[PDB]
This record gives sequence, C-alpha cells and structure tokens, in this order.
Amino acid sequence: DKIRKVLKIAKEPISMETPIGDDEDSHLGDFIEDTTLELPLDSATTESLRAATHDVLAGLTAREAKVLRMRFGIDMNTDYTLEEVGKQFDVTRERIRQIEAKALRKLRHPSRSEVLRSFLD
Amino acid sequence: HARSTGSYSLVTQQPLGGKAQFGGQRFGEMEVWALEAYGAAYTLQEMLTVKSDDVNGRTKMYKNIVDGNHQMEPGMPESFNVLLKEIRSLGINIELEDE
Amino acid sequence: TDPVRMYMREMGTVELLTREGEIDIAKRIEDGINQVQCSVAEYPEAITYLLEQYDRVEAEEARLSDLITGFVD
Amino acid sequence: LKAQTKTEEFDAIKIALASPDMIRSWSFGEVKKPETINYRTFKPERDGLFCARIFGPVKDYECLCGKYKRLKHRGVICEKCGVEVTQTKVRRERMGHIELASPTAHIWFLKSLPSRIGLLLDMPLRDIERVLYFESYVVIEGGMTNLERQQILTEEQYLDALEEFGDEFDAKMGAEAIQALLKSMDLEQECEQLREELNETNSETKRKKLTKRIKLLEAFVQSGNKPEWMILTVLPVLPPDLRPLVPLDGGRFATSDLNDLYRRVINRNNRLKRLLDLAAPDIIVRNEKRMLQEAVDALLDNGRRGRAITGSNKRPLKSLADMIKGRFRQNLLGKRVDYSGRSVITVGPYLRLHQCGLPKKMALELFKPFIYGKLELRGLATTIKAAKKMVEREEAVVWDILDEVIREHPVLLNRAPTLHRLGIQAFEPVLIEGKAIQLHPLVCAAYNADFDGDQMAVHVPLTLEAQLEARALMMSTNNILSPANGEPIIVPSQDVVLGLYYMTRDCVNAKGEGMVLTGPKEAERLYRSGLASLHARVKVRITEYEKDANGELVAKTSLKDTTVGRAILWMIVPKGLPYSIVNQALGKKAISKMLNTCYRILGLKPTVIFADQIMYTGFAYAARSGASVGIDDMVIPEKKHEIISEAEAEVAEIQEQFQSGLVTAGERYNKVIDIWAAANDRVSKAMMDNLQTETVINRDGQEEKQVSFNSIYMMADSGARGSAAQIRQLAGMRGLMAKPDGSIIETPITANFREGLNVLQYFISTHGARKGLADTALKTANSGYLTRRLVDVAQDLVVTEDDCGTHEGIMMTPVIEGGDVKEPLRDRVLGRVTAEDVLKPGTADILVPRNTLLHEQWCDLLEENSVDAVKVRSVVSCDTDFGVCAHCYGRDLARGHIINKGEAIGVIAAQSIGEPGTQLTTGGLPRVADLFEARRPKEPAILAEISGIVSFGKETKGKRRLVITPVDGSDPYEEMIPKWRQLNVFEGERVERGDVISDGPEAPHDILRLRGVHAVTRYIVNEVQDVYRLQGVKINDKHIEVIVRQMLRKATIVNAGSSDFLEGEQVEYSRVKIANRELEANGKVGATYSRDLLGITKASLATESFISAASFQETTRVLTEAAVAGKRDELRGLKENVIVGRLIPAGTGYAYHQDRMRRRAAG
Amino acid sequence: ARVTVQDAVEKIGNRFDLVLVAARRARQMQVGGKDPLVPEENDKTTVIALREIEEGLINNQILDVRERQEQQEQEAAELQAVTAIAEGR
Amino acid sequence: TPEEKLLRAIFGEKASDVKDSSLRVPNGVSGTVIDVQVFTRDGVEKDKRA
Ligand SMILES: Nc1ncnc2c1ncn2[C@@H]1OC(COP(=O)(O)OP(=O)(O)O)=C(OP(=O)(O)OP(=O)(O)O)C1=O
Ligand SMILES: [Mg+2]
Ligand SMILES: [Zn+2]
Ligand SMILES: [Zn+2]
Repeated sequence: DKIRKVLKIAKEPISMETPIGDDEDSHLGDFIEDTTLELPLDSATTESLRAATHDVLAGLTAREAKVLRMRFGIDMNTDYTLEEVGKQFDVTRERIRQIEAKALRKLRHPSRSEVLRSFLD
Repeated sequence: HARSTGSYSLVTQQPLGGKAQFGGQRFGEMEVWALEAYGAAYTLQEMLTVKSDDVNGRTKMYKNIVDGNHQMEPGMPESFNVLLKEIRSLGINIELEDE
Repeated sequence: TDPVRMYMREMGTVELLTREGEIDIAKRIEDGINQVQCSVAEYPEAITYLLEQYDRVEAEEARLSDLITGFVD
Repeated sequence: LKAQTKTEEFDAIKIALASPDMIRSWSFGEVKKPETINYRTFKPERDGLFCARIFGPVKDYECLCGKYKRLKHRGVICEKCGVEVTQTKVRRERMGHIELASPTAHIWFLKSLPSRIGLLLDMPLRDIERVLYFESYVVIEGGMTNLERQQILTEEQYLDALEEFGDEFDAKMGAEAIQALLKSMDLEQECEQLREELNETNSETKRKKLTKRIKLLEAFVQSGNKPEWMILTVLPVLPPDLRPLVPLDGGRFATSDLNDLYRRVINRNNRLKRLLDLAAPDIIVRNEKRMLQEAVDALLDNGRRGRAITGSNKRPLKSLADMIKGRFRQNLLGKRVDYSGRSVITVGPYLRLHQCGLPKKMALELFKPFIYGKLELRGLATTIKAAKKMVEREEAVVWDILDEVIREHPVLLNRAPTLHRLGIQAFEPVLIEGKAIQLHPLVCAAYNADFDGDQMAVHVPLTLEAQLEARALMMSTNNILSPANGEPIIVPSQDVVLGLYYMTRDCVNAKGEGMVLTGPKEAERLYRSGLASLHARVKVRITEYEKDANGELVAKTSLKDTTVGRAILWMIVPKGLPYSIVNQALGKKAISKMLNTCYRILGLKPTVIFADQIMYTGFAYAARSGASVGIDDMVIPEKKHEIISEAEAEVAEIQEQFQSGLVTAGERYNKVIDIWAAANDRVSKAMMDNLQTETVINRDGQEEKQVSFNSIYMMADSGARGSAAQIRQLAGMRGLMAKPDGSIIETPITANFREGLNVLQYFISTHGARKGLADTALKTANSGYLTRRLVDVAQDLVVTEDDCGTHEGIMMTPVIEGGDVKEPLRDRVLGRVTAEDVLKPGTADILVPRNTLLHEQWCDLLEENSVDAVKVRSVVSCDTDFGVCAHCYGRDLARGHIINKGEAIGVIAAQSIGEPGTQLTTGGLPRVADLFEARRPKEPAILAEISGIVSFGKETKGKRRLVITPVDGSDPYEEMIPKWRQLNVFEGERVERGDVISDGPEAPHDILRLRGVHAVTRYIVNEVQDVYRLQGVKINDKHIEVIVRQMLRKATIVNAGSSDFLEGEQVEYSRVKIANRELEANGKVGATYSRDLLGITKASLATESFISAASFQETTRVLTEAAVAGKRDELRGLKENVIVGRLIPAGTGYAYHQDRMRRRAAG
Repeated sequence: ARVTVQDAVEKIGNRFDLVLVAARRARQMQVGGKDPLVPEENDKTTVIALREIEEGLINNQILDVRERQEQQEQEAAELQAVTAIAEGR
Repeated sequence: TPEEKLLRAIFGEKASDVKDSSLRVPNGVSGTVIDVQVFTRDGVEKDKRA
C-alpha cells in the first residue's frame, strides 16, 4: 500500500509558471485559488455573530455572563476550566455548573434563541 | 455571468473563479482611461482597490455595504505591495517616504 | 565566456602526472604531516591536554571514541 | 509638533541601491539550507527556503511545534522553534537573506545596456568581465610605479610587475577587485578632474562625451548611493507565499520557479563555504565562484547569460526581473474586479435615455451585499445568515426589496473595444426578465454596439462617490455630445431616421390634399382616422416660438405650408424652435442638426427628453410605414446592357490600336481602364436617375414626377442604412476589382447582385473581400497602438490653472483647399476663446471683445460681418507651466460649457484622435503616425536658412555648397547641398529664411526651427486633419493641438549663466527658471533655448515619475537607471497613482491632490 | 434631478466639485447624521443631496458654516468636563 | 472561535469533523437525470448503488 504513498511524492513539483495554453497565455499559478482565506460573505456574519451573542449575554444575570464568557473564550484571553472560574467566584465547582446550564436554558427558549438559531443551517 | 464576491487567487489576491459565484470582469488599461477621461476618480480607485486587489479593504467594504455605509477605506493593492517585495528582493531598496 | 568553457580551459593547462610523479607528491604529503606531528609532540600543553582529556575518559565523562581512534598497532 | 515614527499617509516613493546592512534589516533569518518542506509531513524545514522561524507560521495563530496553539498567545516565540505565533499572512510579508561567501556582481548594473559599473569606472565591459571570471588582473590605486589605475594585467604580467614593486602597488582579480575599484574610487575628486578638462581643451570630440558622463557621476554623489553597493555581499530572499509551494489535487505539488533558482544559489554558496574550509586548490574555488556568480545572475534576471533551464522541464525559469514584467507594458494589462458581470445585449426601445434593462438574475447576484443589509435593516430577516438563505430561496419579498436597492443606484455598462470615454456609460437599472441586457438604441452609436451577438459588461458603483460620479459624470444623459466634436453622439441611428423621413415626406395627390387644420392635434386626428394621408400637401395653423427677447419665448402663429406628417411631428418639437426645422424632408443629415440646435437653444434637459420622443415616434411610424425590401425593389436601368456594349466596343478599338502599334501596352491597360471606369460611372448615375424619381404620378391632371417612394431608395436618401456606393453594386454593375498584387483588373465585374455573379466574377470578388477583412482587421490593430502611444505622451495633462493669461494664439482661417473651402471658419473657431478684440470690416468697432468664448451667437455675429480670420488661444500656446489653462483650451465637452478645472484633457484628446482611427485608408492611418511621430520624409526639401541674397560656392564635390549673405549681419552660413537633386531657389534672388530652396516634402523639425512654433503646430493639424477630413471624420483641431504641445514639450538651451549649455529640457522647467531670473537671483543671467520637436513616442519616453516609465518602457533599464540616481518619484501624475491604488490627480480626485500638494512643502 | 445634473452644476460651477459636495452631503444623511432639507420622493441619499443643490439650500460653503457651528455646540457641552482636566496642572 | 463554541453548547450540535463537498447542480441550469456511472478504484468495495 506504501507504493501509492511512495508514488505520490516521487513526482517533482510542477513549474507554477507553466503556460496553461489559453489565448491570454495564462500561467498555471494564475488559477490556484486562495483556500486559506475567509470569504467576506462569512467574515460579515462573524462580525454579526459577535453582536448577536453580546446582546444575548446582556439578557442573562450579570454573573452568568462572567461565568459564560469565562467558560468560552469570549472577550477574554483563553477559555477557563470551570474550576478556575470557581476560584474567581468564592463558591466553587458544582455551583458554577448550574450557572452554566441555566444560562443556556434561558437562551434556548424561542425568544432569545430566535436571533441566534439562524446561525445554524 | 455575474459575481458580487467570489474566490480569489492565492499569489495575487485577485478574483479567480471556480465553484459558486464565478470570476469577475476584467477591467483593463483602456477601461481605466475611460474613467480618467471622465472625472471618475473614485469609481476608478474602488475599481482597482476595494473591488479587486485590496485584501483588507475588500472586506471592510463588504461589511460596510451590509452595514448601510457606502464608504471605502482604501489601502494598497497587492499587485503594488508585491512589487515592493519583488523589487526589494532584487538588489534594489525601494521605500515609501515622508508622512 | 560561460563557466564550462573557462573551467575546461583553466584546468586543461594542468599537465597529467607521470606514474612516478604520483609518488613524489604522496612523499611530500608524508613529510609535511609528519613534520607537524613532530611539532605537535614537542608541545607540553599538547601532552597535558591529551592527559587532561584522558582523565576525562577514565571518569566516565566521555567515551574512548571521543578522544582517540587507535594507536600504532 | 512631534515628528513621527510609525504609519500615516505616505507621499512620494524613493528608489536606491541597497547596502548589505540595508538588506539585513528586511531579513528575519539567514536561509542556510536548500530544503523546502519535509517530504512526509509537508511542514517547512527550519533554515530552509520555506521556514516558519524565518518567515511565518503555516496556519493562523499556531506555533510550528504546536505547544502554543491558542489565539491567546500572540507576541510569543515558542522556546523550541524560533516562531512567533501570528497570522500566516506574514509568510507573505517577511523576507530573508543569504550571506554570500564570495562577492557577487549584480547582473543589472553590470549588464543593463549602459553599464553603470562600467562608465562609473570608465571601464569597458569586455574588461570588467575578464576580471570577474578570473581571466586577468586589474590594478587598483596602482600609485607611483609603472601602472595606471584602470590598467589590466595578465597572469605572467602581474608576476613580472610584482617582482619589481612588492607593496605600494595593488592588483586583484574577481569580484573583490571590482568591489575595491568602486570603493577606492573618489567621485568628487574625479569630478574636479572632469571640470578642469572641460575648460582646458576646446574640442567637440572631447567635450561631447565629457558632458555625457559627468551628469550621471555627480548625480551619483548627490544620489547618496555608494558605488561598492553594486557588488552584492548579501542577497535578500523573497517571502515564500510570493513564490509558494501549494499542493494540488491528487497530492501533486506546484511551486514558483524561483525556488529552483534560490535553491541553486544556496547550494553553490554552501558548497563554496565548504571549499574554503577544505582549503581547496584555487582552480576549484575559482570555478565555484564563477558558478555562484552565474547562479545569482539566473535568479535576478535569467536571459542575460546562457539562460538556465528549469528542473526536468525544457522551459526556462522565470527570474525576479520577469516577475516584474511577465514583455512591454506588463504591469498595466488589467485586473479582474468584484461586483461585475456580462451577458449578451439586446434592444429595448421602450427605454428612457437614462436607463437599461438588467436581468432579474444578474441584478440579484450583483447587489447581493446590498440586499443582505436592506433585508435585515427592515427586519425581513433576523440576521445575515438567514438573509443569505432568503435570497437563496428567492422569496417573493426579496424581489420587492431588490427594487428598493436598485432605484437611485446607477450601474456601469462597458462594450468590448473601449475606444473613447463613452465606452463606459452609467445608466439607471430597470429590472427585466430574461438573461439579456437591454440597451437604449440611441446610445448604441456611442458604444459601436450591434445586436449580432455582441455582449456588454456591468459594474456596480459601490461607494457613495462612485454612485454620484456615475450619476454626474458617466451618466447616459450627461454625455449626449461627442467630446471629439461638439456634435451629438446620440443621433437617431437608422430604423428611426427612416421613420421621420417617411413622416416628413410628401406625395403629389394623397388623401387630404388641400384641407386646412386648426392645429397639429387635429392633424394626428386626421391620420389615425384614415381620412388624411401621412404625406399630402396641407396648410395647418401652427404656433412656433422664438426666444428673441432677453431670454423669453416670443410666440408666432401662422398658416404654414407643410404636410400632414410634419404637422404631427411638430407636436414633439419643444418650445423655442422654428417650424422650419421640420418643414423639410428630414433625413439623418437634417435630423441630427435638428437635435444639435435644441441643445444650443433650450439646454440639456429639453434635449434629452427630445431625443427620446424622436426615437419613440421614429420607431412607431417606421413600423407603421411597412417599409420592406423585395427583389423587385432593386431596379436595374433598361439602358444597362447598352452602356456595357458601348464600353465593350471602345475597348475593342483600344485593342485595335494596340495591334497596329499605334498605342503602347502601358497605355492600352491605362486607356482601357479609363473607359471601363467611365462606363461604371455611367451605369451608376443611370440607375440612380431612374431609381430616384421615375415615380410618375398624377394630381387632378395629366402627369408629374417626384422623388421615389420605393423602399431601398428611401433607406439611402434618408441616411438610415445603405450608401450610394453599395446600392450601385446591386442594380448597376459592381466596380472593377483588384487582382492580388494591386493591379485593378481591366475587365470589371459587369454583373451585379440582383443578377448573379458567375464563377470567374465571384472568384475575383474574393480577393477584395479577403484583403478587405484583413485590412480592416489590421487597421483595427494599428489604431489601438496609436491611442496607446497617444495617451502615453498625454495622460498626465490636466486642466490645472484657470487662465494662464496670454495674448498668444494661432491665427484661424478656413482651410480653403485649392478649389473652395474644404472647412469653414465657423467650425474651426467655434468654442474657442479669442486672443484679442476682433473688429468689423471697419475699425474703432469691437464686435467681440478680447477673450470671449465664440459660441453660436458670436459665430453668427462673426458670420454676419465679413470676418475672414480670427486669432484664437490654443493649447500649444497656453503659458501654464504643468498643464493647460481652461481659457486657452476651449469649451468642448459632452457638455456645452467651457472646460472645468481638473478634467484630464490629455486622455480625452488622445482618445478622440484614435477612436476614428479604424476608418482611415502617402495617406492613411500610417500617414497620421508619420506626422505624430515627427518622422522625416525620405527625400526632403531644404529651406532657406538665413535671410539675405543667396549664391553658389565651390563646385561639384558630391556636395555643392550654398552661401547665404545677409544685408546687415554675419554671412558665414554655407550649406552642403547634393546638386543631383533639382533645385528651385532663384540663384540671384534675395531669399527669406524658411523659403523653398528645393521642393518636395519638408521635415517638421525645420518648420519649428525656421518658421516657428505657430507654423509647425499649423502644419501638423492641417496635415493630419487632411487624413481625417478625407475620410469624413470630424475631429476638432483642439485635440491634435494638445498632442502637439507634448511633441514640443522639450527645448535645448543655447546660452547659459545658470545650468548646462546644450541639455534638452522642458520649457516648463526652463521657462520657470528664466522667469525666476528676470528678477530675484541675478538681474538677468537667464538662458535662451530653442524648442525641440519630438515624436510622440520619443516625447513620451521623458517622464519624471519612474513608476510611470516602468509601466510601458523596458522595466529593467528604467529601474536600474533610476536606482543608481537614487531617484524620488513624487507620484503627482496619473499612471503611477493608478499603479499604487489611490485617487487620480484629476476629476474628483483633483480636489484631493490640490489639497495635498499644498500641505507638502509647508508646515 | 434624477435624469440630469445640469440644474445642479449651475449652482456649483465645477461638475467635479458637485460630485464631491453632493457626496459629502449624502454621507450626512446615509450614515444617519441628518434629515433632508427637501421632501423625498423615495429618492435615495444619492439624489436627495443633489436635489438640495438644485434647490440652492446646500453647498460646500453652507456645509462648512453649519459644521463649524457644530464644532462649538459639542464643545460647549464637553466644556465643563474638559476644563476639569486641570489635573495637567 | 469563542462565540461559535458558545453556539455549540446552547443548541447542542455535535460539531462535525467533516465538510460538505457534495456535487450539486449548477445554479440556473435544470434538467432530468438520465444516467449514473460509478468508477471505483480497484480495492475499494463497490458501494450499494454501485
Ligand atoms: N469588456 C467586454 N465587453 C464586451 N464583450 C466582452 C468583454 N469581455 C469579454 N467579452 C466577451 O466575452 C468573451 C471573451 O471573454 P474573455 O476575453 O475570455 O475574458 P473573460 O474570460 O475574463 O470573460 C468574448 O465573447 P465570445 O466568447 O462569445 O466571442 P467573441 O469575442 O467573438 O464575441 C468577448 O467578446
Ligand atoms: Mg456586432
Ligand atoms: Zn514551537
Ligand atoms: Zn493658455
């Protein structure tokens, strides 16, 4: 089976300046698209999913934001293990797990979800 | 054929056309003169900045369009930004001066 | 121009060795290296440092491969 | 005020040499290994051509080893691999470098045609190379011994010269030598040598080359560059993503060719670094150094040596120099654009002038981001993600939303060969079903669009400016006049002018003949009821208006003697026009001048709404007309066969004379062609006599004949479609054809298209057809290369100043070519502004005072009086330095008022000249190029050099001298004239300077020199216009005159006191400095010069901005020759501001650059 | 006013400065700065600004006068706050 | 991103390791399917429809 894997890399790479043979003398490299790029029709929604979750998080109890924005990476460096969040908030551990569950619960009823749900397709 | 926003080529951040919305229209030297013969200074700038080679402005545009603000925040085309590095990667020092 | 020509042309001036001249050079090569070996052997620091490095070999701070590759016989 | 450090808005661009210290600033590591990626894992090997330590991470915000993947960590270097975690984008910005073992010569400065390293040293190329490949030593600062500085020695000689002087004498070989030569070279000291040598020895062979070199040398000291720097010690590497190694499908790889070139340099450099620690014999390391020199050269500019080939592939590798070109004019070939599209175009006559039919589907995709926003702006979509799914679902409500975004939002339309500015026009979009673009039929003429499969492209003005730019500048209805000749480009085309010609027509006895109708309204009532015929002589009470008051419409009502059709058409004519404008027969000729007068009398808006109604009514009544074309419509004269036999008889007699030796074979062929040429003219105006009028009809009496109502006649007489030259090929015989070599065949095509052609005739008809398709194919190319050369000499020319303030202007007359007026005065002078007061046939009386814009009222007030000449301010005389005053230019535009500040008349002049270039034919389109290129003709006439009595001196020595002798001044002028060319000067007559000493063509270069700037600018315009005016092409002299201004852009100094003696330079720079000298500085040390005529491509070659020159000129030479000067490009101009992506210094951007050029050089 | 600009270019003579002034006004309305000065027949901010030029009530002079007025209205609101930055003393 | 992961925990969707790459009918064109062919590399088991 290694023959396939062997045979793959044995081919020397191809001159990206190969003329492709059109009337415009188009070269090969002129046709390889950028797949590392985020399309503006997407980056637009990313700037919108932002304002979406920010409005939905001001619809929670104040310490539910600081416990949710801490469990996910939102508007803070890194995400925090729920125990690390517990040390920040005196009463720790299982107490935080319910603050986590109930916040997703207030947002899951079709009144706050109506905006967020349309980011899934 | 039509195309609002599509795919872009890796080496020159210019509209390339594969799957989905196709390649854009080519806006050549002669079409540029037309805008120069008109006063179309802005129509020209956006035509060769935000609407093509400007990797940053093109999405600052698309976001601004949907936001409802018909502004362009230009920046520099990649064709010329690459020519910096191409001239600079010869023995030639090419800079941008003053302020 | 083109370097192939001027390299070909540059070394074409060099004359082939006689089957005897091969030994003349290998002898002169023998002398020079042996000459420095006699000069290396006259240096006290070269003796003490070779002893410095063997007191490192017997204390397991290196291996016999890191210092020598063999003696005469 | 604080200075600055970081990033604000840059102005200007400086180019220079790069010190090895400079080159290491850009590098973020030395590439040390020829490795690319790993081979199993496709990660980049460290210290390789691709590397994460040197260049950047492969994927965004992820360290290469992986210990630091989180987006939290940013400005952190992983402790394992020297990689900071940022975007993969920096693999597109960050450069590297390589430390070269041995010095390496920069191919560009060694080999670009004038060797910079060469003449900076005053050393020949075949010597520098001989030193570079280690074939021969060169001395360096040889000192007081036996050898000069630049002296060149061989192996044996260096040895013999070493034994005599050990030290105190230095000679090297290889790149280290040439580096030392430039290093030890002193520029200021060599300057002081070239300055004393210039003054000591007086010789034209001595101080002609002396001045040519020293201008670069002291430009180099002032440049700041260092001569050692043309020898490369450090070679910078291009960021990898700009020469990437991307994978394809099937797991195969592709990479830029640079990687083969960069790999080789590294390998040979590393191998050389080894060969030094191995202490190899010099024979090897010399060969290695030569290869490192070769390897670098093939990387920077492959092609100037033996051209290395790429790996396993025969094709050569694309070097860095070729990254810039890729041959001529390679940075400005075009760029693909977002928010655009195209499809086939079709009619749509229902359209108002300012709109166009846009498919439901194209308008959907094109305005997608507007719809997305406008959808959730109103709340029809919760968020953008669903908004997409809505317009993807094409819900019924998105269509109603699309109308909202579409309304006041113009779009741009562009057709294939964009010749003049009218090739892109902005329309208001009309949502249409189907996949076709609907195009207003009147704007067809501007675009040159048929509907035989032609396509147009669309563009969306995104920003608010572009929407207003498209609305106020590029709109369909804002450009109704051609900018090449103030006449309307929005003429009725064909289908419509047939309609109006059919309306405004009259037949002898028709239904309604003689009744009297209260007004035009009851005249349409008489026609639509079947009572009155469209063409019947009929008196109707009409009211016309005339604004003869001080801006007020005086009304007048009468019983005008017209027809029923012209009555109904009057219902469209707007307000202050005379009923006489429609009282005639209204062909395409008369129908456009009708449109013109509406603009010059009533203004823009009433003209736009007029042209619409002329098309609507034209189409309608053309369709009511039932005009067709059947086989019996092409009426052959009954006398055709008669004419043929008669000329067929004459030729049989010319043959009879040739047999008997009465006439020559050359005469026979010539004399036979003439009787056939005559017979074709006879058949021609025989069929046109019959065709035109033979409609014999009857009114209450016997007979009476009039212009025919046959279908195919009306098509031509009106001017809709068809031409008498073409009609002649249908009924009458079709011409004499030309056999391939250029002869015209002595037996013409007797038959026509209504009959058949036979094998032989059609076969001969073929060559004309195929050479027709080829000639018209090639002359479409030559034109396009002309408009390039023309905008390249113009482009940067902009109406800058308001009024330069001059009385200088050219004297304008009607051309009056031999017979009678080949061009009136009123046309040549309309729209221009007068230089001084013009006077009646008698004086004391100003008729138009000083600089007034001669428009239609003034031109008539001129044409009322007998004024036969008017001095007019012209662009070639506008005293504005750097541009053209609005006054001296004129008025013309697609709008009727004097040119506005900032318009880029340079382009729109060049466009207007090369747009009709397709339609020309010594003579023809190359005859235009010959003039604009200033090309001297082969066998010229010589002009009288200096005034005075002339005489002949010496005898025949191959040249027969002519000695002129002025009355007062010096007489030493003697000219060597080849006396085998028949002369015309009277040998004892006083000759005025600039007279005919021989005859034949003349060089413009003389005209400018002898007769002056005003004479050469006259010679061009009247000579190029003869090409256009022959083909029926109206181009205002204005445009040719701006091109001429660029041709004589330069001058040569005669006297001095400030700068050089002979240099060529812009009158703009010179005049700006001798005006700076009449006061200030010296009392007047100012220099005199002499205007220099350059051909357009020679004049275009001289551009300050090197970025502009690197566009169309050879990019290597421009870049090198500018980098040695340390030249600063200030932008300022058009071409470069496009290349760098900012506002044009014209139009809407003119206000921006004017606000920028003033903040610069101020505080 | 949507069919042609000729009525507007009469009020500002350039044709080029009209595009720059009418665009500067179009921003004042689209980026919800201001409300129109003429009744809007559904016309977008592209044209409403152009109507305001033909109506003669907007030009570059009138705009700069209103703007330099707004510089002093917002400066008098921030007034009693920025003088409290006598902490630089 | 942070926010997208918060969206994953609210509506509880098992974020896929796989991306949609189906062959889909080009936009605008429409017709009837009249043939399907499947060529499978030797060694892969011929699927159901194949
Ligand atoms: N600006 C334009 N104005 C009018 N027509 C245009 C324009 N551009 C392209 N066409 C037509 O579109 C194809 C060629 O397009 P492209 O040159 O290969 O470029 P891109 O692949 O990027 O589209 C031809 O039409 P057709 O293929 O039907 O054949 P034709 O040239 O004889 O008309 C062109 O006329
Ligand atoms: Mg056509
Ligand atoms: Zn790491
Ligand atoms: Zn002037």
